[PDB]
Amino acid sequence: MNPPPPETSNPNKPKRQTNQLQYLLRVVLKTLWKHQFAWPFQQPVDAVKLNLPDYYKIIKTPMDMGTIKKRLENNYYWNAQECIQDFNTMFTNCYIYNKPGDDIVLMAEALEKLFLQKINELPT
Repeated sequence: MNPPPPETSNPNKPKRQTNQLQYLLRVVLKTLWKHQFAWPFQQPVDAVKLNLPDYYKIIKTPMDMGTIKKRLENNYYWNAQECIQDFNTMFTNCYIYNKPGDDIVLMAEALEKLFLQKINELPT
């Protein structure tokens, strides 16, 4: 069945709020979240509901935008790079599990293109 979702808080990790982290939530995450293709990426993959018996045999580092959103809201990220890495992991997992030309892969591709355009404008 499904694993616990990724951690979204770490009480032993200090917290800080920077312009880059704020931009990642209010601009990058929010724009992708509202995209027409966002829903499959808004929460952890549910292999039980979707009937994907080998998903968590193939994907050992799951990631999703619901987790990313909560991490940003909880100030889980100290470095902007941590958040960028999570988005990258989310897209890469989709490309690993699925096949070229699948609907979900085309959706990931569109979201990744938009992600790159938005992180291009990340403030200094």
